[PDB]
Amino acid sequence: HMGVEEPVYDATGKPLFGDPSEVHPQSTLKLPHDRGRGNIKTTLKNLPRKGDCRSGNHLGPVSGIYVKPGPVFYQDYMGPVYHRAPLEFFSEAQFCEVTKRIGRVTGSDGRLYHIYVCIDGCILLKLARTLKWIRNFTDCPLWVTSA
Ligand SMILES: [Zn+2]
Repeated sequence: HMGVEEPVYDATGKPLFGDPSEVHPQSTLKLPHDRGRGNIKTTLKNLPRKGDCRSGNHLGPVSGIYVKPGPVFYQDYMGPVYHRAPLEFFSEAQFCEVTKRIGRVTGSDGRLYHIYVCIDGCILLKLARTLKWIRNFTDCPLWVTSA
């Protein structure tokens, strides 16, 4: 009843609605992977790195990088998440003075995008033209990376 195109997925990897789709082979998200011991927020500077799921960190368990508009970052998350960027809620972005690249995500079009955080707070995508995440419609984050 959200009436959206792109599904969100539970912590077992099952879509809450619609058909499942696979992640891009070169995305930083590697599935299958466990998640959901807690909802643990973090910051851009301290995003978890590859390998961190083994030991976790001082904030608690780590499953990977999650992001939603705000921007808000998590190192683990329990609720439904996007496995692909929901391009229905993105639009063309204008120039960004300073960016931080945080991963590589599959788009809802099946294509591979670099994902960034702009200094203005916007979440940006670039293929391999820039798009920005303008609508936090479902308030579900995008699972960017498996740690
Ligand atoms: Zn892992």
